[PDB]
Amino acid sequence: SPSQVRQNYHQDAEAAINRQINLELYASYVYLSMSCYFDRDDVALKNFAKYFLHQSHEEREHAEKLMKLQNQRGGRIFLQDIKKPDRDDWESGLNAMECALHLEKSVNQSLLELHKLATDKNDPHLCDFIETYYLSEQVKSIKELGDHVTNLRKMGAPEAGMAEYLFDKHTLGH
Amino acid sequence: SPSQVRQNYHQDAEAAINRQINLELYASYVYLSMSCYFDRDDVALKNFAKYFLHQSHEEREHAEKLMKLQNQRGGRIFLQDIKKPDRDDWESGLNAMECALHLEKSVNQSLLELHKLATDKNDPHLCDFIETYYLSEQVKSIKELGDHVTNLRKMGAPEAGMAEYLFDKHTLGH
Amino acid sequence: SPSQVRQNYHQDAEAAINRQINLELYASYVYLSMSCYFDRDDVALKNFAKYFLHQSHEEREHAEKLMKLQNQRGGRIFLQDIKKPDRDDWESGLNAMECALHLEKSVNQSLLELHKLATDKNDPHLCDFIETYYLSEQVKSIKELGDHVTNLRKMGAPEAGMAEYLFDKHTLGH
Amino acid sequence: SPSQVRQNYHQDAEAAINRQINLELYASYVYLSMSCYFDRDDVALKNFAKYFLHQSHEEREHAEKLMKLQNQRGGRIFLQDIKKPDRDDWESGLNAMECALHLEKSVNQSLLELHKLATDKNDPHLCDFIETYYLSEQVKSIKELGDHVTNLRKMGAPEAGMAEYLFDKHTLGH
Amino acid sequence: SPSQVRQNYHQDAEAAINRQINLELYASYVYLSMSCYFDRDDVALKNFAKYFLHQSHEEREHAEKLMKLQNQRGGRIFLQDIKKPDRDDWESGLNAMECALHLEKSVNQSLLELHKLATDKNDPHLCDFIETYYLSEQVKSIKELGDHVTNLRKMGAPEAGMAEYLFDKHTLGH
Amino acid sequence: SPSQVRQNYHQDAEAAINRQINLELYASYVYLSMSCYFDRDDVALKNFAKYFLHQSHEEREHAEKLMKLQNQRGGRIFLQDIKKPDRDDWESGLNAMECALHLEKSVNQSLLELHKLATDKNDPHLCDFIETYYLSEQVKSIKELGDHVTNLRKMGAPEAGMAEYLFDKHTLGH
Ligand SMILES: [Fe+3]
Ligand SMILES: [Fe+3]
Ligand SMILES: [Fe+3]
Ligand SMILES: [K+]
Ligand SMILES: [K+]
Ligand SMILES: [K+]
Ligand SMILES: [K+]
Ligand SMILES: [K+]
Ligand SMILES: [K+]
Ligand SMILES: [Mg+2]
Ligand SMILES: [Mg+2]
Ligand SMILES: [Mg+2]
Ligand SMILES: [Mg+2]
Ligand SMILES: [Mg+2]
Ligand SMILES: [Mg+2]
Ligand SMILES: [Mg+2]
Ligand SMILES: [Mg+2]
Ligand SMILES: [Mg+2]
Repeated sequence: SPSQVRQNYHQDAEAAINRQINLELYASYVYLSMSCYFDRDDVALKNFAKYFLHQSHEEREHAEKLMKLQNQRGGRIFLQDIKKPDRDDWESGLNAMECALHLEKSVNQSLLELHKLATDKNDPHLCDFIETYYLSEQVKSIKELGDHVTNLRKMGAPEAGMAEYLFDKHTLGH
Repeated sequence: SPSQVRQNYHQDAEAAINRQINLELYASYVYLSMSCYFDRDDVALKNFAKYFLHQSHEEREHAEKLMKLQNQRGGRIFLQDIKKPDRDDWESGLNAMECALHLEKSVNQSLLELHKLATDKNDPHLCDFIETYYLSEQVKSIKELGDHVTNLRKMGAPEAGMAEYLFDKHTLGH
Repeated sequence: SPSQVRQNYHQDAEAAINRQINLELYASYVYLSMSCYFDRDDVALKNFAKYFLHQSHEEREHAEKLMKLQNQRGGRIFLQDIKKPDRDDWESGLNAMECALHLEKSVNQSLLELHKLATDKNDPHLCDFIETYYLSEQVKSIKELGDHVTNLRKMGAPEAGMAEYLFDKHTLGH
Repeated sequence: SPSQVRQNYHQDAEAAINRQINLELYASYVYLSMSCYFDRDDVALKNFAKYFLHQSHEEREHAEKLMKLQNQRGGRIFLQDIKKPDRDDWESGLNAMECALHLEKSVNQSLLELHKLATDKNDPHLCDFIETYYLSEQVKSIKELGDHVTNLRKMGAPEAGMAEYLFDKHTLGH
Repeated sequence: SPSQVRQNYHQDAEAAINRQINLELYASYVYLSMSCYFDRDDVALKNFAKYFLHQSHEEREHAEKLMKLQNQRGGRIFLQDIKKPDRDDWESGLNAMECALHLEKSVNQSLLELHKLATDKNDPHLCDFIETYYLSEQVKSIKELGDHVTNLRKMGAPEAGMAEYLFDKHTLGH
Repeated sequence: SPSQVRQNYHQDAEAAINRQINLELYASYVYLSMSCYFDRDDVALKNFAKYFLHQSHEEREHAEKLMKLQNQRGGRIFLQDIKKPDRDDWESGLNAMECALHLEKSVNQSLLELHKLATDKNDPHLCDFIETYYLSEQVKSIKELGDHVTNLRKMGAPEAGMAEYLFDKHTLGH
C-alpha cells in the first residue's frame, strides 16, 4: 500500500535516507559533545565551543531536511538510536578539529554512496536534492576544517600554549 | 541546416521538449476548467477556484519556460492542438484535488522520462534544467495535493457538507 | 433544470459565449506562437517577442473574463480543443503584424456577431458587457496593429534589413 | 582531582544531571518523531507538526542548559545513547498530545527527583536552578498539553474528522 | 601524499580542471584583444569594446572560480602559458561576434567533455558544479551571441555602414 | 599609413608599450598564482590570498590602462603569450612577499627604461603618463612589500609558526 504521493522512489533509497538521517543526528551529537568539552573550566575555549555548537545545530538541520524529503517523496521515516560519540574528552582544539574533519569526510562518503544509489535507481529528484543541499555544503565544510587543522598545526598546537588561544580569538572569534 | 547556437542537443530531446510543452499547456487548460467549475453558482467555492486558477497560470509559465529552453538550445518549437480536459464537471473539491494529483503525477512521469532521455543522450544542460526548474516543483506540488486530498477525506468530503466549505476557508483561504 | 441565477439568458447566447471563449484561447495561442518565433536565435527580435507575449496574455485574460460572465449569468462553460496556429514560422515582423491584424479583425467580427445575437435575444446585460469590455478594446488593437503594419511597410520591411530592427527598438521598445 | 571551580557539588548530583541531560535529549527526539509523523502526506496536519518541532527544539535547549550547568559547577558531562522513541506512528493528533503529556509528566517526575536529591545534598544553587528554569516550565507545559487533550477529546477527535483539522487551524495555528 | 581534504576527486578530473582554467584564461585574453580592437581610433565602437571587456572580465572570473574549486577539492593548480589570440585585427563587429560565438561554443564543448569525465569518474560534486556555474551560463551566452550575429547580419553589417554604429547604440548601449 | 590621431609617437615607444603590456599581464598572472597558493588547504592563509588576488587585479588594470594609452596615441596593440609564472609552489608567505618585491622592482625597472626611451624620443605626453600613473604607484608598492618582508622576517617567518598566521590577521586583515 504505497503512499499516494510516491513516484519513482525506490525502497532502497528510502532505507538509505533513513540511515543518512541517523548519521546526521549522530554527527550533531558528536559536535555537541565537542562543544561541551570546550566549555569545560579546564579547557575554556569559548569560540571553539561556539563553533562546534553551531556545527551541531547545522547537522540537526540537515537531518530535519532529510526527514522532510522522506515525507515529501512518500517514504516513511524510521528513527534509530543515536549512538553516543566515541569520546568524552576531545583533548585539544587541534584534535577536535581533526576528528571533525574525519567525521565530515565520513558523512560525505555516505552522501556519495547515497547519490550513487539514487543514480543507479534513476531517481533524478533525489540526486538533485543531494547535490543541491548536501554535496557542496560538505565540500565547503571539509575545506574549512582542513584549513583550521593546517593553521592550528602550523601555529604549534597543542604544544604551543598560545596557539589554540590565539586561533580561538582570531579565526573562530570573527 | 542546424541552428548556429545548437550544440549537444539531440533531435529526440527537441521532440520530447515539444511534447512536454503540449503537456504543460494541457495541464494549464485542465486547471482552468477546474477553476471555472468552482466559480459556478451551484458550486461556489471561491478559494478552490482561485487555487486552480493559480495552478493554471503556473502551468502556462512552465510551458513558456520550456519554449524559452527550446529556442535557447537551437531547437524549433512545434505547437500542437491543446486537447480539451476530460471533464466539464469536476463533481466536488475532493474529486478535483484527486484529479489534479493524478494530472501532476502524469506530468512528473513525463518529466522523468524526459530526464532519462537527456541522460541517455548525454545532455547535462537539459538534465540540469529539468532538475532545477521542474522536478523539485513537481514533487512539492504532488505532496501539497496529497495533503489536500488527505485533509478533505478526513474532514468527510464530499458527503460532509461543511467539509469543503471549511477547507476552502481555512486551507485555501490563507 | 436552469441555474438559480439564470435570467434572460438565451441558450443561443450561452453557446455563442462558449465559442467566443474558444476563439480567445485560440488567439492567445496564436500570439504565443508568434512570440516564440521572434525568440528564435535566427530571428532575434526581443521586443516583437515581448509584444506578442503580452498580446497572448491579454487574450487569455479576455477568455477568462468571458468564462466569468458565463458563470455569472448561469450558463455552463463547455471547453473545446484549442487548435494549433496555422503557422510555425511567421517569416518576418511585418508578416506577423499583418497576421495579427487579420486575427484581431476575425475576433472582432465574432464579437460583432455575438452582439447582434444578444440584441436579437433582447439581452441588454450581455450587449453592454460586449461593448464595455470587448468592442472598444478590439477597435483600439486593430488601429494599433494597422499603424504598426503601415510603419513597417513604409520603413521597407522585411527587405530593408534595418527596418524591423529599428522598429523593434523605437516602436516596440518604448 | 576535582575541578578548580567545584564547590558543594555532590557526585550523585553530577550523575543525576547527566541522566537528566539524556532524558531531555530523548524527549527532544520523541517530539521530533511526532513532528515528522504529522508531516506525512496521509496525516498532513502542518500546525501539529510545527507544534511538536517547536517542542523538540525547546527540549534540546533544556538539555544544553543542563550541560552548561554541569560545566559551570565543575561536573563532567558523560553522554549516553539517545534511545529511539517507542513509536514510529503516533496514530492521531489526540494520541500524540496524550503521549506528549505522559512524556512531560515523566520528565517532571525526573526533575522532582533531581530537586529532592539536591535538597538532600544541601545544594541550594542546584535546587534554585531546577526551580527557576525547569519546574515552572514543566508545570506550564503539562497544563497546556492537558488543555489540548481536553479540547481534542471534547471536539470528538479522532473519530470526528473535522476535530483535528479545526484544532490544528484554531488552537495550533495562532 | 594526497591532500587532507581530497575525497572522490580523480587525478584525471584534476588535470581536466587545470586545462579548463587555461581555456578560460585564454578566452578572457581573446575578449580583451577584441575589446582593444574596438577602442581603435579607426574602429571606434565604444559599446562593442565595453561588451567585450565585460566578457573578458567574466571569463577571468570563471577561471578564478575553477581555481577555487581545484583548491576546495584538494587538487593542485598548475598554470600554463596563456597563448595569444589568433588575431590582432578582428575586422568588424560582426566578425568579432562570430569569432566570440565560435570561442564560446569551443569552451562549452570543453565543459561538456569535463562533465562527461566527471560522470565517468562518479564525481557528483564536480558534475553539479559544472552544471550550476558553467553549463547554463554557456548556453545563455551562446544564445546571446547568436542573436547578435543574426541582428548584425540582417542589418547589413559590415557592408552597411550604419549597421554596426546603430547596433552599438541600440543593442550594446542599453 | 599612420593613424589619423598619431602625433609625436615613435615606433620604438609603441613597441616598448606593447612589451610593458605583456609584462603587466605576466605580473597579474604571477600574483594570481600566489593567491591560489595561499588558498590551498595545506597553506590556508586567507588574507595572503586576498592580498595577492587584489594585486593581480591591479596589475590587470595597469595593463588595460596601457592598452588604452596605445590606442589613444594611435599605436597598435600586439599581444603576446603570457608566460606561466616561474613557480607553482611559493613555499611561504615570506617567500611570496620576497618574490613579489623582486617582481615589482623588475616591473619598475622596465617602466624606468620606458621613461628613458620616451625622454630620448621627446615624448612628453608618454613621459607624463608613465610618471602620473605608474612610477609613484610602483614606488609605493615596492615600499609596502619591503615593509611586509621586514615585518615577516622580524616576526620569525617562516620558522616561527605563528608569525605568518598573526601577520595574516593583523597586517593583511585590516
Ligand atoms: Fe594577537
Ligand atoms: Fe471554523
Ligand atoms: Fe536610430
Ligand atoms: K582534556
Ligand atoms: K456538480
Ligand atoms: K524565418
Ligand atoms: K497513521
Ligand atoms: K580593421
Ligand atoms: K608548500
Ligand atoms: Mg550534515
Ligand atoms: Mg544536477
Ligand atoms: Mg508544470
Ligand atoms: Mg481578445
Ligand atoms: Mg524539558
Ligand atoms: Mg527558591
Ligand atoms: Mg567562461
Ligand atoms: Mg603594475
Ligand atoms: Mg612631469
